[PDB]
Amino acid sequence: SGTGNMKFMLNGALTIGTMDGANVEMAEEAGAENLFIFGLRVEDVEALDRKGYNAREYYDHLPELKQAVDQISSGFFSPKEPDCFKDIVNMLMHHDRFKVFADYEAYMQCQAQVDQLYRNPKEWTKKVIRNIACSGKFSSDRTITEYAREIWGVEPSDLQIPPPNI
Amino acid sequence: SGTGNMKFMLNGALTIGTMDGANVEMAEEAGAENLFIFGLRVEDVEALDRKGYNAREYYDHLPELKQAVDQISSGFFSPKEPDCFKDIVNMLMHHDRFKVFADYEAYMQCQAQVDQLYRNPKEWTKKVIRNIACSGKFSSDRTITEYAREIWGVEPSDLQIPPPNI
Amino acid sequence: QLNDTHPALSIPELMRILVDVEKVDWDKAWEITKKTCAYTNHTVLPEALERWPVSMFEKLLPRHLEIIYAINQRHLDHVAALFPGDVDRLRRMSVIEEGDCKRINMAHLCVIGSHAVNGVARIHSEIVKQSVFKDFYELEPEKFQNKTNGITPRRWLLLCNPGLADTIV
Ligand SMILES: *Cc1c(COP(=O)(O)O)cnc(C)c1O
Ligand SMILES: *Cc1c(COP(=O)(O)O)cnc(C)c1O
Repeated sequence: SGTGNMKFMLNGALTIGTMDGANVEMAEEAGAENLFIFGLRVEDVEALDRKGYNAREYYDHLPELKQAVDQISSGFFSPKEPDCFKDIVNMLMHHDRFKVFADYEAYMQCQAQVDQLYRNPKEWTKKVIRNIACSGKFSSDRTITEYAREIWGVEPSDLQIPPPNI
Repeated sequence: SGTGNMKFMLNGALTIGTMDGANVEMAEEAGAENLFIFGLRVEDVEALDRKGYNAREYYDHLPELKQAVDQISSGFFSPKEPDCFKDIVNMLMHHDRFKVFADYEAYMQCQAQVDQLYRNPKEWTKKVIRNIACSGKFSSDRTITEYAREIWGVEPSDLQIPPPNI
Repeated sequence: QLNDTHPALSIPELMRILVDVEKVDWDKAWEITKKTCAYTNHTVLPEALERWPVSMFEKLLPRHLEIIYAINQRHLDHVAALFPGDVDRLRRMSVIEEGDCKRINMAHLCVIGSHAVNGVARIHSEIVKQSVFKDFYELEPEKFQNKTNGITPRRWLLLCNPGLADTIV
């Protein structure tokens, strides 16, 4: 699930995300076009595991990524200790189970669409209003009413506490 | 290096190995044809890291290997707890830094050459005699004489302890 | 003879006994140290090499830490003399490494405090020279050697295999 997702949606933020957890039901509530969904889908992740993920192929044929990884590796971001991120780079190339490189291109393209929408203030805030208006489902009142009726066998507001005495 | 390598060579065993450590100097001493050298060379390992190792490609297109891995995975060797080797299989397909699949074909072919030589007792033992005769270098006497002259500045047999008194 | 970095503390401890107990002059004690000690390395790639946090040394061995710091400074002054302005060479060659905490590279301490450094096979010894301690090799090639390992012919032949031993005899 995720609940941070829900907090940003209610407070006027647009969402850049993958099609998993809360993002799915958030897309379904507000329409996927009002969200910046990108990258591998659950089934695509599975299909990449069938092919076998070779992160090297991505690093080799994506120049903006190769430059970024080389800087991290060569010590451009760590001049005094240039091998500080060796284990990060080693992981991204050989043991990356979370397919960071495989989703980089899709993520970059998706961030460009974010950049083009922010460039137009009015259409940015219009999409925001569409998000906020469709977030009502993600109230814990709704969740708790659900638990109460379908699990606990209690009805909300069947107990009415009256004003106290001092 | 390795020293177990040396122990088998002196005691009449033939060696199936990669071109690394002690095996290299053992090949050089007895001639590489008298040893069952196989698989990736140091430089080939490096070249596979440049390509990126995708163990899935090996499992997919090597039928004898696919059958073996599937048995390990499905619980053929562990009927009562069929997910016992899940982490072994997961490692060989996604995190195998030691390139087990990449060397399987070369290793199988090499073991067949071992099988064909054992089928001929006389030529097996001839190769053995060639190994034993060329193992003399791997005496710790040689190593220690080397340390003594090139590092310690002592000469062996410069001290001659005479027969004791009871 | 230091079989790996496990007995690496031999360098600052010999320095300690000579200078603090035996009242020998620092420089003399150091030239004595380097000539008595030799180091054998058994590993490939520099990340397998033994490191200790300096905080651990602050508590357990405060005098050895002081000696290590003095050995390192004098060593980097020498490097600074031979290669002026090479700031990254100083960081690579230092016995003390920076990171999430300061650490003491015991292998670097062994190289600096030994007259000889050997690998255990011909190509491994080439890796020890050219890759593991590249910068140290550039400064003192003659220090670096090879001592291909061996096994004893008594235990690993005469004892375990008397039958084969007799047939050869
Ligand atoms: C809401 C909230 C979370 C939950 O975040 P997820 O990544 O969506 O699980 C975590 N921490 C804090 C402080 C929060 O307020
Ligand atoms: C010789 C010996 C070794 C060394 O084996 P390598 O894999 O060559 O390092 C290890 N254990 C025992 C009991 C030995 O006799």
